[PDB]
Amino acid sequence: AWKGEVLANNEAGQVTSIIYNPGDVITIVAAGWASYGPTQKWGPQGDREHPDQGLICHDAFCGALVMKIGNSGTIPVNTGLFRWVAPNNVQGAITLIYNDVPGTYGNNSGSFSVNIGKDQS
Amino acid sequence: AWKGEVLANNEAGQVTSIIYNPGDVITIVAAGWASYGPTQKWGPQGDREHPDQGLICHDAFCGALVMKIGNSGTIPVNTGLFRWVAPNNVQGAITLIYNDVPGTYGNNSGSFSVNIGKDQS
Amino acid sequence: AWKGEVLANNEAGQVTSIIYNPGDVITIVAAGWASYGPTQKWGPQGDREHPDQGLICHDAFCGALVMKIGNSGTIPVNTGLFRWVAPNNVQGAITLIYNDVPGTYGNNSGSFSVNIGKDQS
Amino acid sequence: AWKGEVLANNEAGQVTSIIYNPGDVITIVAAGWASYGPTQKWGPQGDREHPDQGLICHDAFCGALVMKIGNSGTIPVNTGLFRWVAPNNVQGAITLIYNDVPGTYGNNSGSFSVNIGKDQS
Repeated sequence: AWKGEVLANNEAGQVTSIIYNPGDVITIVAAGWASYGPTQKWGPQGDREHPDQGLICHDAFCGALVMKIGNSGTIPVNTGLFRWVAPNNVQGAITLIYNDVPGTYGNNSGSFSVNIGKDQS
Repeated sequence: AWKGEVLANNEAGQVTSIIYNPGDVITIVAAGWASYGPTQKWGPQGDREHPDQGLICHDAFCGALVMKIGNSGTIPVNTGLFRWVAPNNVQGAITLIYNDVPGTYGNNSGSFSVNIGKDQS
Repeated sequence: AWKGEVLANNEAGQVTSIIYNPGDVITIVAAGWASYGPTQKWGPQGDREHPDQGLICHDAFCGALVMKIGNSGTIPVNTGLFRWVAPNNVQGAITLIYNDVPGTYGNNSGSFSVNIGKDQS
Repeated sequence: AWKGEVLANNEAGQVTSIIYNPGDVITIVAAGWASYGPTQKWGPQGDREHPDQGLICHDAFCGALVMKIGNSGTIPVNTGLFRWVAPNNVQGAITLIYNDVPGTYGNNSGSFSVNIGKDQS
């Protein structure tokens, strides 16, 4: 497995050591508190009242945990994925990233605590 | 494995199909939006700015997902648990409950979508 | 998980540390060589030639690996079970037993090595 | 997971849908009854008395289940493998084969029924 944290102020995210391979089934659980600027904080689902101003992942809220698998596009994680299989032609290293607008991460705060593991398949 | 809805306005909480037995490893993932009152909603982590006024679980925030296993006291689930094991002498049916004050549930809204699986042991 | 030996000469069988509970998925791998008398040895499938002169388990061959879960009747194991769910309402510690006629086990030699683990469910 | 048959009378052996990847843990269970010629049938451990007259796998008996993983040599499976990891740098598609002398597979009858799954990491 992989266990670690994902800094909200870190625009490259965390490249993990989970290589997602065709047919792999994975589980992710994410927890904690983060902000894209305000003194208030939101968890891994992000802020459902905030509008999308050019976020790296449009299918999730600002301040939400999202991921890339290899050189795929962003994919929402939020609180987690349970026994999840990826779509066709998606494979490689799982990278985790705070969902925010490129260029704006400098005042972010907090982090998410995240566990990833491969399940039986 | 079990998947189902935990309604925030359900004071007795949602009984699952999971009997937790000694030695079991389980993984929970919970997602969704709920309110204990206001028009604003919060996820399974609850509202970190709201006071504890007699919550059924003092170890989580108001509006957090929690649970009981058989006769146990409430245990925080929040966003979930990864490859988790119960304390010795904790066993029985998992009930999943919105963390709120007893007798205040009638105004509550929305729900959490929750996965529970047992993992390899 | 559990790993140990099942002696061919033991009528009482070997109690393991696996408690089978309802809904449990289990895997068993059995290996090795044993005899109920003759100078030849057979593996954990037993002897396909030989008649059932009063075997503790009538649905496996003589010399095959079998099991009880709790105080159940015998259940065939043979070379192993792969992500197997009990068809019944059956619960308790798995005991492993070499299938043979009671009283005759004095002729027997050898043993199987056996692994059991609970899979994800 | 994959479930299928390896024909004893098939020299090329059966290619599976399982692609072994770095860090994969796999479980295999094999069962059934096959001969390499004689009228007696032996299970996936094979015949422990029959001598080795030029076998594709020298580390299992004639009549035993063995396998290649991509470009590796033959590796013994026999009755199975429990939460098993592959040797340094072994990867690719898993093929299951009846261990025998390359040229003689026409003599054979019967088959092994086989399940392969990946386990948790």
